[PDB]
Amino acid sequence: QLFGMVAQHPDVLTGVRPNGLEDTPQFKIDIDQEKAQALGVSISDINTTL
Amino acid sequence: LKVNQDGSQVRLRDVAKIELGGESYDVVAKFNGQPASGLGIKLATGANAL
Repeated sequence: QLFGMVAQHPDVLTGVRPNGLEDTPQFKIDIDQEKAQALGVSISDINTTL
Repeated sequence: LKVNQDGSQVRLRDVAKIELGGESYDVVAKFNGQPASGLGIKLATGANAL
């Protein structure tokens, strides 16, 4: 929203830009606790392996 | 927490009361009899109070 407002008033502000990085797609792993306990596997082992 | 011999699952709700409370209930502050909180600032040695 601020970037839009600064896009208005081009006579005063020029070249405004973020100094960081935009969001990027990420891979999310959802461990099913119920299934994990249904098998003999433990959460600590899963996380350590991963 | 654990799943019994049958399909019943024991969540942390079933064995405790989960609530968002203070780290320590030792200290309680009142201002003119009203509930309050505050910071007690101690000046560093060799520093100007003003």
